[PDB]
Amino acid sequence: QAVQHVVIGPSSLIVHFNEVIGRGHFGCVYHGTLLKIHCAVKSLTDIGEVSQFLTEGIIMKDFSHPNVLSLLGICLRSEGSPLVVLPYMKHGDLRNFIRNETHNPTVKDLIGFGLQVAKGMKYLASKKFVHRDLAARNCMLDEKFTVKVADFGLARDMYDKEYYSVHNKTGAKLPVKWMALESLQTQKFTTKSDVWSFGVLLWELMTRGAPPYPDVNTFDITVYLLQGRRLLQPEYCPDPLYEVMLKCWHPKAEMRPSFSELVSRISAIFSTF
Ligand SMILES: C[C@@H](Oc1c(N)ncc2c(-c3cnn(C4CCNCC4)c3)coc12)c1c(Cl)ccc(F)c1Cl
Repeated sequence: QAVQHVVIGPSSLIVHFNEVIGRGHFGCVYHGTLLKIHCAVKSLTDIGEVSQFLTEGIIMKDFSHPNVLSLLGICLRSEGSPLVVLPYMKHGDLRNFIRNETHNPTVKDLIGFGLQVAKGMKYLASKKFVHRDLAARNCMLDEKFTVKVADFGLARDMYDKEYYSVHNKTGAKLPVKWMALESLQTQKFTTKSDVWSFGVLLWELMTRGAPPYPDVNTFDITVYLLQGRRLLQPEYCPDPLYEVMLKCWHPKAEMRPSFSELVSRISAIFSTF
């Protein structure tokens, strides 16, 4: 009854299953058109699982912000598996874009990307939402180069499966090199642990998509961080911005900035650059 505003109609969605764009563990992503909106469509067994899927769809549908990727709707089909419909992001993920050599953002542009992610995250935080996997690969770019925080809720997956590693006991693939210390220990995530991930994302931006800790093995990162060791300041990263990243990696989660504070500080840095 209350899901009607989330559910997409009978002949209102056209999906192109021949042309694929994404490969998540929980499903593949295709091109689509929604009546005219260009979409990305992810295809995802029983009534209890469907109902859960609907319920969280209603919850996620009311997340609205220019720096957060929106859910356009859902299209459950009696014959097939449910389809999650999202707006098509012309310039793909933020990591591949800043690695794409045919493009050439400035340092200023790269700082403006980080400012936008902080705004998107500032919004998510205010709704008590914890992302759990904030990273350049999960932030998308539209035709205007507006950055949209993404890969949370219904379309939550691991698409680039290279940067996810299994903790043996729990049996869950985690992005350890984007994870706060206390999250590696306790396996528990908070908005303050998103702030950690945001510091890493900034490092990604300033290095133009370089992988974090290439010389530290996935099973050594906890010890590495325990020892006080942190990512180096990138060559073209301004000092005040490195000071910001270091505050994000504070051993105590309590002492890390908020996303509100970060929007304020990066916007100051952006304005003087
Ligand atoms: C679920 C899926 O959503 C997408 C959304 N919402 N928008 C665009 C894409 C593309 C994609 C794949 N290629 N391109 C462009 C990149 C620039 N050259 C033309 C093609 C875009 C792949 O996936 C897209 C996705 C994927 Cl696969 C990975 C990370 C994400 F955050 C999201 Cl949100």
